[PDB]
Amino acid sequence: KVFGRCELAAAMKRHGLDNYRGYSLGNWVCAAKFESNFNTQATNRNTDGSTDYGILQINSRWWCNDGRTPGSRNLCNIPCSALLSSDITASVNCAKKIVSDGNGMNAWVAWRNRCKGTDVQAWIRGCRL
Ligand SMILES: OC[C@H]1O[C@@](CO)(O[C@H]2O[C@H](CO)[C@@H](O)[C@H](O)[C@H]2O)[C@@H](O)[C@@H]1O
Ligand SMILES: [Cl-]
Ligand SMILES: [Cl-]
Ligand SMILES: [Cl-]
Repeated sequence: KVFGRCELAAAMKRHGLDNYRGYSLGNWVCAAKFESNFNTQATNRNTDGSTDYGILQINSRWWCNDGRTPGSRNLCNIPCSALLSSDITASVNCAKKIVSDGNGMNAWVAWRNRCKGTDVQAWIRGCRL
């Protein structure tokens, strides 16, 4: 599915992402916008043979297992196919591990380049929450 901006903000808040490990809700909504354009089925292949899956473009070399990526670590212990669900539970649970294991939200290239440093509060402005 394709989430609306405030629709995804509400769902991400219900799943505990607001201020998680120091990142306000707008960071996560902005991340999803530029990672997947709010599409839960987005997938993209990378130069290292890995693939990014889903609303938060979770990677098959480190985080989820897609059975075709050498050196797979599967640190989220989840098949990548589960991350293409319209329900964001598995993606959020894995994202909490990613942002806890390394350098914050910098793992997400699109967030790093196109969200970090801007006023991310604008991404939840006007939403019901
Ligand atoms: O995720 C660990 C590590 O991998 C890098 C390498 O570019 O990012 C990959 O994983 C991200 C999270 O799933 C993806 O969003 C990204 O597209 C993918 O390249 C590093 O940024 C990150 O620290
Ligand atoms: Cl915010
Ligand atoms: Cl854009
Ligand atoms: Cl603005």
